[PDB]
Amino acid sequence: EEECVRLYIQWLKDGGPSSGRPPPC
Repeated sequence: EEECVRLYIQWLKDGGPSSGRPPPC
């Protein structure tokens, strides 16, 4: 589907910046 964005959005699904996690890309 979405290269890197997939891992990104994987991070977005965790809450994005709200997760506290640092975005994959």
